[PDB]
Amino acid sequence: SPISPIETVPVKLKPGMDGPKVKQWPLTEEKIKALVEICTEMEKEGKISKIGPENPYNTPVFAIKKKDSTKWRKLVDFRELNKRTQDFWEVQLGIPHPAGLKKKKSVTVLDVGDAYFSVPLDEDFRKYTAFTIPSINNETPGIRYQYNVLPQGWKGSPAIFQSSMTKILEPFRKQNPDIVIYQYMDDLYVGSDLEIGQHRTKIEELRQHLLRWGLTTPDKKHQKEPPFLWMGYELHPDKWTVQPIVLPEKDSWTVNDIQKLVGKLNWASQIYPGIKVRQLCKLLRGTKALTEVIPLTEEAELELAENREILKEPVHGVYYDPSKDLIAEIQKQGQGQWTYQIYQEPFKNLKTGKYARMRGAHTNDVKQLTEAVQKITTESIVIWGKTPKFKLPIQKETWETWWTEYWQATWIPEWEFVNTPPLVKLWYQLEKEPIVGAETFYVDGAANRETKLGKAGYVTNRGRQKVVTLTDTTNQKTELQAIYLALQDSGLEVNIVTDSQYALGIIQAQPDQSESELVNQIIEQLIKKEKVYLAWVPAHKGIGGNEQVDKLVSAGIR
Amino acid sequence: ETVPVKLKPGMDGPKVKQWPLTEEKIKALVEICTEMEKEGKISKIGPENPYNTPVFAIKKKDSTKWRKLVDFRELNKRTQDFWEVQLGIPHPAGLKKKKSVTVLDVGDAYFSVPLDEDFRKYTAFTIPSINNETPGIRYQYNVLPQGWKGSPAIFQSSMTKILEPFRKQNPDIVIYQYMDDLYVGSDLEIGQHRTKIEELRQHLLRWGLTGYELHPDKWTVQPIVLPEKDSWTVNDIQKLVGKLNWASQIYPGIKVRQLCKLLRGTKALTEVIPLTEEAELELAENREILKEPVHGVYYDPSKDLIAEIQKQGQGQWTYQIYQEPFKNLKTGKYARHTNDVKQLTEAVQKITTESIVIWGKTPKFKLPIQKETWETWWTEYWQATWIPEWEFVNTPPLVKLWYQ
Ligand SMILES: N#Cc1cc(Cl)cc(Oc2cc(OCc3n[nH]c4ccccc34)ccc2Cl)c1
Repeated sequence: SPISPIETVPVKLKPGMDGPKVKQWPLTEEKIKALVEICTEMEKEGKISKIGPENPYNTPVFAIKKKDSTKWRKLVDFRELNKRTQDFWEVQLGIPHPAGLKKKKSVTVLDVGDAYFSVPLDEDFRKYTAFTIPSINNETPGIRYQYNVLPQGWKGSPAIFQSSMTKILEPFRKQNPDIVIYQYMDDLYVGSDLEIGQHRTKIEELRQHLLRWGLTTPDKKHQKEPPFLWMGYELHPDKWTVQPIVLPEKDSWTVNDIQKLVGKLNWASQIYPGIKVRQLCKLLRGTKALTEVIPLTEEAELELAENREILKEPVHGVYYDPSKDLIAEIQKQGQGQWTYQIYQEPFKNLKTGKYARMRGAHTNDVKQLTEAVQKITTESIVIWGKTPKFKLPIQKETWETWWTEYWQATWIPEWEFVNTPPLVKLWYQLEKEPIVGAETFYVDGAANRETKLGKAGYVTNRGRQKVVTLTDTTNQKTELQAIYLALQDSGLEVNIVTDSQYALGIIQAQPDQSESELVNQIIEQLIKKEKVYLAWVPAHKGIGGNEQVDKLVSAGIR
Repeated sequence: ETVPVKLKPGMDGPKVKQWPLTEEKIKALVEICTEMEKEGKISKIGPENPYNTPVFAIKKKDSTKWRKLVDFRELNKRTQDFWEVQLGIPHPAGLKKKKSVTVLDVGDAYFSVPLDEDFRKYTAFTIPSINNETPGIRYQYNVLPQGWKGSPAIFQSSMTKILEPFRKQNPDIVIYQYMDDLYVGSDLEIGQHRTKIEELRQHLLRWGLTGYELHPDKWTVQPIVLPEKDSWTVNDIQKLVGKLNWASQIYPGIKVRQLCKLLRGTKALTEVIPLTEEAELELAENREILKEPVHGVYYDPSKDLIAEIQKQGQGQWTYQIYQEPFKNLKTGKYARHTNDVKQLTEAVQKITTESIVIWGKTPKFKLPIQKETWETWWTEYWQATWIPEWEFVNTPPLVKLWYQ
């Protein structure tokens, strides 16, 4: 195979470090033989060169057989050389998403054959790649060799090959602006809008140009045909989709079966709208062993089923027309679960997906909706280089109200409300002013760091008063408990003064769901009310009713 | 003949990730680097260069032309010994006192000066492709890069020469150089000021180099403001003693006892209460107290500056600059087709530029936003040639009001 005439990438070892010098284990006669056969051939083809014992470096060599077959493969353990080799630039920092591919008249995939071996290695670095084929036991000094090409398993090969292929293509890319070439690993994906003629021809001017540079590629008849089964996808000429998803019918599900399941599902989620995975996921929580069978929860039984239906029948995605806009639609599936679809032309999706994440311990749909919009915005820039227009299940009035009053800067790009229940709303609002003729509850809560014992209570201006003991709490827990009491013993309207910025902050944010059951009951109470006012005062400041509940709940506690 | 740059020992080049860019900004950037390459300012690079600094495309202030903005925040940190304790540019306390200060871009002065061959790698950056069609276009500088704090450190000598005549002839004009910009202060009539600036631009013009009016001296207070009123409520007192309480610790000698005893027993919030005059003595002493500086708070050059920003509402934002929590060096308010991000961006730059003028150093921002939101959007409104450091926080429910 040709060995590219191209320039060399100067490679250097890591500062203050020297090349490797690892001792060779002695191998059996059958192995020393194989390596001698393999090595001479490599040397013949210019891939490796024979050297002396003046080269102090060394990597261990090994030879494996053939699972089923009877051929020998030589394995070079470049661990120590890799640990001494300089760091390179990150090859590709992402991979093309089908939905970002533009429709092209004709596309031919071109895999370079023997990629690494078709490209040279910095003359002055070749020395560190020295290895030895041990002699029959101890006698006779080994047969030393070194690389002239990019070795397999070495830190810099993927990086240097890519660079070379980039440099080797630049020329062609100038005299062919209308031609698209996708560089992925050691593949080339070519697409143009010319008729088959100038195409099957241009591809040839390509393969050839590739060859003057030591790079061989498959010729027609050997070139693959659509649908391309690339990276878990199916690349048809007019659509795309994930490769066939097979949901394993089972009797008992082990941790490892659910895990694989969740993954097939998530992958499927890129084009099959409505894929849910929270119930299946909850099982994995704390998980026993890999082989430990887990009984399918009934919600999980119900999720898996809904999923099976979605998967029944095939769904496909379309490609990207750069002239049309991008429309992103979001929907609330429930339990902090969102699902979105991206299309240019109404209902012909380029791609789908889902958002779950619990950002914070207490959140609401408004906060979640805008977190998903941002996650989608980023996604779009990545794939299409531009952000979509949104259609959200949130009333423009709700959005305004919330954004306006929230302490934090929030900003949704261009959007439009779409009536697709469930609709996003706020389950309650805290009054800005104190409710006249409404019982003022002065709440409070304490907890002993030593005994972990707590006390939560309140004193109203209406004469009422209460105190409750808690067994394994914290101040935070007692202070929230205190507000819960006030909300319980108070009726449709109240004013509540606390000295808990913590509780304040939590509630002032209009949370509609929390990891805390307490916070959940409070929410439930806040939604019941007709009007609630909640204020804060400093603690241990002789503030009226305040100093009163303190003594009440401080008794015994502290 | 280049000056040599050495990274701060036991630490190496920046390997910062590159944010996804929009097609529009990517093309704008390709055109730019294509020209820079020609002019020989930058050079394409090989995989054997593991470094990276993010690069963005901005539009500037009222400009139709795209401009390149390299985020050398990391490279800056890793070179702090060079540009700070070795080749530093002294900051003049005179600046903040001038009636008028004008800001000029000077970043073009650097492309005429070459960068130490051995430092070049550290200036690597990438122009990303879309949907990862291809490998990004890797580049590295051959000349002093704009945005890098080592640039004005090096150019210092040449700048000193370029300005000698002008300075000699206007001993009452202060010219400070912070990164890509030139700060020129004077107490002249606006017209004589504007005139000297144009005169200063000409000198600049004879060496290649090719304003925006600030008025520092008119940069005043923003004391914690206590309400004046007729007929008080339990609530208002509560709010008052809470705001006054928090005003303490930072403010020396704030009294609340009087106001407190009026709140005795457990009364309704709506209930109205007559203010005992001594209480007014407190409001008086506090109000008077609040209307002054702090006392005991001084700027320490060896300390980072910090800036907190609070979204108040209706296009208003408050902010404080300090080094030690509650020891405010300065506080103020920025007031606004503007959205939350646009507005917040505008505050960040406003505050920063003042910091550059007052202390000749930028604060580290604590932004009341989502790291993700801010990150995707901030560039649509950035106009500065620099970027301050920033972390994200969740504003404290009270602090926002105590500062309104
Ligand atoms: N393997 C692989 C493989 C993997 C990748 Cl990432 C890309 C690729 O080539 C393309 C696909 C395109 O998108 C869809 C398309 N347009 N025309 C087609 C004809 C047949 C099949 C798909 C298409 C458009 C252009 C090209 Cl360069 C092939």
